[PDB]
Amino acid sequence: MFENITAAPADPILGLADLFRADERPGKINLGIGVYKDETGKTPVLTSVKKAEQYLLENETTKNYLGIDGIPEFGRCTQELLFGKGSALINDKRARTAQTPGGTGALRVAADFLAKNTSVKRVWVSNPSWPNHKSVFNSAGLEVREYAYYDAENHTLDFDALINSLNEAQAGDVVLFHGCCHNPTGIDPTLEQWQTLAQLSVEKGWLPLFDFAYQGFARGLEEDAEGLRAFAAMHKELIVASSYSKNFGLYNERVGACTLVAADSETVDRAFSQMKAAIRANYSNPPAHGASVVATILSNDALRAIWEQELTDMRQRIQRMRQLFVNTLQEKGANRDFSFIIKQNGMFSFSGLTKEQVLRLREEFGVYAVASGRVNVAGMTPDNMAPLCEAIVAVL
Amino acid sequence: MFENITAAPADPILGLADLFRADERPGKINLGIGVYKDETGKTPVLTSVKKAEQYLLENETTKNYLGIDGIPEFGRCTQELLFGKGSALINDKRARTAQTPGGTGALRVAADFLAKNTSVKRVWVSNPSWPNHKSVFNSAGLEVREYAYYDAENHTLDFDALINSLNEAQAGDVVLFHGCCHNPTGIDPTLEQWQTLAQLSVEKGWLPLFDFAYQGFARGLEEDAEGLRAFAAMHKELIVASSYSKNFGLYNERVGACTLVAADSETVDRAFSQMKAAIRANYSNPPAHGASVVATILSNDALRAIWEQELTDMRQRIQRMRQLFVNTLQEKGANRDFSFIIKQNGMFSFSGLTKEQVLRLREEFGVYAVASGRVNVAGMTPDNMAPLCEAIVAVL
Ligand SMILES: Cc1ncc(COP(=O)(O)O)c(CN[C@@](C)(CCC(=O)O)C(=O)O)c1O
Ligand SMILES: Cc1ncc(COP(=O)(O)O)c(CN[C@@](C)(CCC(=O)O)C(=O)O)c1O
Repeated sequence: MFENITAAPADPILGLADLFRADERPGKINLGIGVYKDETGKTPVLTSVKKAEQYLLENETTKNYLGIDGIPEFGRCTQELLFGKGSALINDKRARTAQTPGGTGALRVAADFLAKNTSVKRVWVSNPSWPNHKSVFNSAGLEVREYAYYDAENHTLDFDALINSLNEAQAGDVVLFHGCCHNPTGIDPTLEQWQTLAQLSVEKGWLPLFDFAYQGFARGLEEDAEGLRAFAAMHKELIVASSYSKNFGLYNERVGACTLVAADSETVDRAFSQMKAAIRANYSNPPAHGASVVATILSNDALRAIWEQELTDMRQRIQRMRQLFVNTLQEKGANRDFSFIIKQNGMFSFSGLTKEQVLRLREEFGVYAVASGRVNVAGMTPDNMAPLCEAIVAVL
Repeated sequence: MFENITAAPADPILGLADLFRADERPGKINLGIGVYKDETGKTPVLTSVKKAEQYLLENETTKNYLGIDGIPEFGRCTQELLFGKGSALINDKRARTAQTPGGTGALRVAADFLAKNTSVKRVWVSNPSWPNHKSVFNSAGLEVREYAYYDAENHTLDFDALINSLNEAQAGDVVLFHGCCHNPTGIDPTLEQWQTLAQLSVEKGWLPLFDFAYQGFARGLEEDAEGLRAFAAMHKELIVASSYSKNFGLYNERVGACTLVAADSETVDRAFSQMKAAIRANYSNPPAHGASVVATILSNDALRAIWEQELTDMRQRIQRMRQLFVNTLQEKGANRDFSFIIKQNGMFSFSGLTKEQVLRLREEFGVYAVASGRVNVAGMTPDNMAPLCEAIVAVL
């Protein structure tokens, strides 16, 4: 029976990592997967995380199953981070949160939930977007449509085309938005643009679904949540899939959350019971460790202060590398203007290189980037910057 | 969009956990969820596990993403446990293993893998069986069929009814088998019966799917795999979803595995690529903490020896409670023979109690059991045995 199965292509992102770990030539540079790296080029575990883990090792007395929706405090801390400490959504108990295995897991439970319990048939995603978005929703049998987003000429948000392309999104359709640090463009809407979309969203009857995987990597925790909060004060219902993989450096512990928001407490609890049914038929209940670490840190004022400082340092090192990248490209003789890179948010910048050049950089200079031209700026260091820019210039 | 969602019914297993937690009676007894308890009534963290976690805390340098299929060593160690150190499936490289979030997760990925890449239409499940089996397969869009298994009169396995029931399973159909410690009956096939089923399976043309969540709780590690090893030596293709939740006491860390077996190395790798795709669209990659603990314990002989002794103590304490249970029931006035309980394997015992009785035990005496009459013997201790048996006799 397994003879008739046709092989699957390699993940355009996770695959690259294997092709890199395979390359034998010295000096290789990995600018693929969106994982943070410090000045020495390593992905260390945060100090606040090592501390939390020591606390858990000493105080855990059992590994007994968590409830289907995970750790209670985890859900509470998540909601404050997203909506704000005094939020009315929280005070009116209009939101329920389930701890999930990563942001991906949050996206999948939301998709399964929507497919099995609502009349949702279509999800609208930006073009371009994280490749895995279409796969997650299709996995639940949901049709995925794309809306315009990037002005590749001015390296900015094509707001006019975005509005026009979403004209066909009907009431009941789900529209996916990146909370901040759009992947892979790094271009986010301004608060004014968010407000416009929020209004348009309510009038058209869309079900907003926010993917929040980089909160704190744009400007700050609270600032990066402004777009979501503009919608939240405007809508009756919405879904938010968030991830702690990057802002806590907990990639492999799979820590995320799927937050459901309904018109009132009675409706959300009812709907949430069906979300739990969906989780139960998938992985039963969430992994404890990653989420325990996060709940511990967010709950302890002393630990939280350290974490917030570590997040700030990562954010600043990236912005620092953004400026150094543009300066070195000039220094090394680039005639093309890359100034636009300074205006992008997060780990990824859309370089504007053609799939051809991207392959030439790899098989010829040993530099790895995603075929879309997306480069992980957080992977750049003072030590590989020069060879990197020298490679790019040579392929321009 | 959420106004008309109908509330979902509570899980017949995980639901009780919340009821029990809420009950105010100081003398409540929990015999519901299949979780091990020591003589003190606690669900401790194994010593082998605690030591392994100390190693990790001390030596982990990064939390960087694992890889769709997880830790390689983990995959190698579970195949040896399942097939045997010098198995032909291993040497001939016919097997691929993906690390999954618990056995439940392993079941869902296998289900998704099958529904999206093959012609499989329905899955055959024992009657009775773990309630979640139907939910997991129906969620992936697969039709579920039940085959006879338990003789409620003689409290034994009705091999005649089992074989006659399965004669209706067409080729290409999937048939689910519990590796050992059948849930909820506790009655497993003899090697001879396994021998037959294996032969009948190849001839009938079924795709065997083994659920192995209790290896080591029946007779022993190697011994409990006999049934599986019998099918392995005969079939070209098979799937095994295993769990480390119980034999390692790592319930909430979600540690499981899904092993794919094909005719040759080329076919399995081709098929496994789609399984990785199914995973990527679900939770992307697996949680590292639990799987890491298992890998290091199974890899270190000094640690391994400790773990194996701990598993033996757990298996033996359960056996001692099983005997104590039957003896105490007669002493407290049981007007019936519960000897059949001694013949059951695993953590449970199919008591024979009706739903109305189980219902009465909870509300009238605060003794919690599953509505099917399934009782967790691993939850019985020398201290709660008396009150527990008195309650049962009273509703008899
Ligand atoms: C928009 C976006 N949404 C959801 C996720 C899911 O994150 P999770 O917590 O790992 O499940 C990621 C991770 N993006 C990478 C940084 C990680 C690798 C990947 O593709 O999953 C990236 O390279 O894009 C995203 O960029
Ligand atoms: C046959 C069987 N299969 C799969 C699983 C899944 O295990 P996982 O690794 O936790 O995903 C369980 C756990 N059964 C319980 C011991 C746990 C509660 C539950 O229903 O999941 C039980 O009480 O049956 C099983 O009994």
